[PDB]
Amino acid sequence: KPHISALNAPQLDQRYKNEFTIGAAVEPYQLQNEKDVQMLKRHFNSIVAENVMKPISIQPEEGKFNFEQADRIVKFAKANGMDIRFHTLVWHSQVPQWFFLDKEGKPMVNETDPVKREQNKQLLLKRLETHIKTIVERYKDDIKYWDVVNEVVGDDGKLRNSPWYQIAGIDYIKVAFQAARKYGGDNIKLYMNDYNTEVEPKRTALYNLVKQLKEEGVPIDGIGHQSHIQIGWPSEAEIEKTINMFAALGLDNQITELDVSMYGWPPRAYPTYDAIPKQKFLDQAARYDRLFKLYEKLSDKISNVTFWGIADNHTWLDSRADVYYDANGNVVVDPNAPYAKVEKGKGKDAPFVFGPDYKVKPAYWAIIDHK
Ligand SMILES: O[C@@H]1[C@@H](O)[C@H](O[C@@H]2CO[C@@H](O[C@@H]3CO[C@@H](O)[C@H](O)[C@H]3O)[C@H](O)[C@H]2O)OC[C@H]1O
Ligand SMILES: O[C@@H]1[C@@H](O)[C@H](O[C@@H]2CO[C@@H](O)[C@H](O)[C@H]2O)OC[C@H]1O
Ligand SMILES: [Cl-]
Ligand SMILES: [Cl-]
Ligand SMILES: [Zn+2]
Ligand SMILES: [Zn+2]
Ligand SMILES: [Zn+2]
Ligand SMILES: [Zn+2]
Ligand SMILES: [Zn+2]
Ligand SMILES: [Zn+2]
Repeated sequence: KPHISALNAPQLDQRYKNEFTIGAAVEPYQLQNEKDVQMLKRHFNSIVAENVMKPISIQPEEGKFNFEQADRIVKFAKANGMDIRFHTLVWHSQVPQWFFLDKEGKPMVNETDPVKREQNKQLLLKRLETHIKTIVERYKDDIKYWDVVNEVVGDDGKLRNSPWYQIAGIDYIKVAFQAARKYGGDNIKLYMNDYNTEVEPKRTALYNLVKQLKEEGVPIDGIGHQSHIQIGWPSEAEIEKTINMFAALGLDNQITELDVSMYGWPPRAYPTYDAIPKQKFLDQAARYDRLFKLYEKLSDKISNVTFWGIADNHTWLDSRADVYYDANGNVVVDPNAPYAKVEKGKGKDAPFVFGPDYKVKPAYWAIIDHK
């Protein structure tokens, strides 16, 4: 199948229009690039902000709200008939430090006095409610899907002990969903988003957390599976079990940040796109073929599949693409091979079905067909 321009190619969202929406994460400057705009209009019917809707982007200082960048994404979505996902109301990264400072300016996590810790908990929860209220009151009529909390379960199977949890305990999760439903109403859909949702003990810990929260009447509508995955892991059988188990609790499932890395973990990356062997793209295409056949099998349980980017010229995985060099200066991509030094974050990954020149890859043909 030819490496044709993705602007002359069959629309990816139309191939999946009865199964689930097809989305992309974007930055506002991509809306000023003719190729990226052309790609969003041609192939996607859902959009999400890669970064400008995170807590530190929206309220960098208490009371100073920047909706300008977020507004540009929302206006583009509306003009183009796209669904919008909000990422994300609560997270322990890209979150402003002012949330966690007491009235005298000291970090609340340092407080030992029980009465003062309880006062700090209430102050943090009030600030959390106001952040959520201001955002949902502005976008409740435009944005259907919301990542209310992101990454609240740890990889060890315990709740993540971030400042949110250290200061307020489980109530910050409850307050966040409660607040989004209160100001957004019943028509917005609320999600708990996380990575490695297919991996134990995290998977069981998330399951138990959401089961309990719903038993308590906390309003959660679905689970976002970030799906930052590799060519061989996690297995499709494990992805299927995961999606099925959350659907059995009555939860919608969205694949929210899909990218299929060319590497393992920790990744040993090629230094440029040019150096990635052709065989890697065929291995990736076979993975995409099996993944999307599985998503179609489970389409009644998945409302959206969103890629964490548009095309291979821009992906956050490049920040993880470390390049290892041997004593002679040769690149090393075998995890067990000798190496002398590493250049962190300087290599290139190639995770999508669209190449860096906006031409389709073998993975695109693998998912646009009906085999
Ligand atoms: O310097 C800052 C950068 O580090 C920052 O990079 C962004 C980090 O978040 C990325 O998105 C996350 C990927 O991991 C998932 O688990 C999360 O849910 C996603 O939000 C994003 O792709 C990177 O651009 O960018 C902002 C700089 O200030
Ligand atoms: O900050 C988070 C990263 O730590 C996370 O990376 C994962 C770490 O565990 C590995 O098994 C996974 O391969 C890798 O993706 O990604 C999400 C990000 O928010
Ligand atoms: Cl990025
Ligand atoms: Cl190419
Ligand atoms: Zn379309
Ligand atoms: Zn090139
Ligand atoms: Zn569906
Ligand atoms: Zn980016
Ligand atoms: Zn090319
Ligand atoms: Zn196929």
